[PDB]
Amino acid sequence: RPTFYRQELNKTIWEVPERYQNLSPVGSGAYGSVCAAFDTKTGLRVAVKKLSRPFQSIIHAKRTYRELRLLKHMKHENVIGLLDVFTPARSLEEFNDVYLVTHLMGADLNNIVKCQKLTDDHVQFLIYQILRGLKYIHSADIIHRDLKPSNLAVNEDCELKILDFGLARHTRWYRAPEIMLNWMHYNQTVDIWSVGCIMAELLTGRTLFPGTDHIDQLKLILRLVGTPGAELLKKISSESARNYIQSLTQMPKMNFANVFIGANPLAVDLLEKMLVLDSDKRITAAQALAHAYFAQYHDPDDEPVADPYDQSFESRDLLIDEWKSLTYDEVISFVPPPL
Ligand SMILES: CCNC(=O)NCc1ccccc1-c1cc(-c2cnc(NC(C)C)s2)nc(NCCN(C)C)n1
Repeated sequence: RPTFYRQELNKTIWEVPERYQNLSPVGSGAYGSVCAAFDTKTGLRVAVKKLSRPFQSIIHAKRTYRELRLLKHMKHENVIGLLDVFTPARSLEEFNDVYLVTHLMGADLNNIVKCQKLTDDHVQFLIYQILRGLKYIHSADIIHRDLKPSNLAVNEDCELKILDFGLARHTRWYRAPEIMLNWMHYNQTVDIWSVGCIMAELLTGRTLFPGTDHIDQLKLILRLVGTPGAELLKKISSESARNYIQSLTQMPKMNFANVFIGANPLAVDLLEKMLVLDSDKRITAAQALAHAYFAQYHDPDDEPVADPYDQSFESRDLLIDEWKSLTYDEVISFVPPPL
């Protein structure tokens, strides 16, 4: 059991083991606040997230469990993974705080694309790594659902990691038309739509579909990709969605070469494959990695899949204390990475 030191950072109290030195606020995280810290044990610069009211309700307790399970499962270079997880609590009875530890990253893609237009080689490498990371996440039957520039973290040497995958349930600019409108069934390719939007923005320096509401968002989308075809209309079970689509002004699919003028034709070809309205026709992460645009990076022997992931808990209806105890077992059973 380590020695814990107490401090206050922006009205919140942090009780962390002594190895975590020079805690400095970095901003808001998914369901809590994040601090940059120096880990004396590894010499790594780390990001520490203290979850906010982790067991206040069934909803909080289940998502705390969900995030910890996800983080403990992910072991890939382009996917955020767990370096450590701790609680100052000595017993389950006392258990009320969860601190999660991962690598501290240099910047987010949101702040990089404002400093400013990336070269085609830089786009190739960053998009490659997103798709490599999504290939792995998707292989464990996990979907991001809210992939966007603010959850893509990158270092000075251009190494990228995906954060906040598997947490979103139920940013609009990067959202697939089907997951926003609940038309079609939807699959893991909802993240590929997001990749397309991010890639377009990295290449042009401009948001591809900067909508104001769900209706304006669809309008902007259909202006590029065209109104749904007869083959796609056949696949819509929602009578509301169908009536609406058929009511809208018919729009043809624009030629992406005439939109993304100046861009590498291989980037334009990939975008055409990622920005397909029909979720069944959209390119997958594994297929996109073999696209000629990634010729200098693609390595089919270094594009791993994940071990299977047990998501059965998602279907369970348990009490706060049950979710809390399950989280406590996951905290105690944690094994840090090897050297
Ligand atoms: C399972 C998915 N969970 C997950 O990825 N958790 C992330 C996570 C897990 C355990 C410990 C820390 C984090 C965690 C780490 C970090 C950062 C690491 N390096 C950063 N550098 C700055 C300069 C860009 S931010 N940011 C966020 N939230 C950044 C803002 N988001 C988009 C709200 N959460």
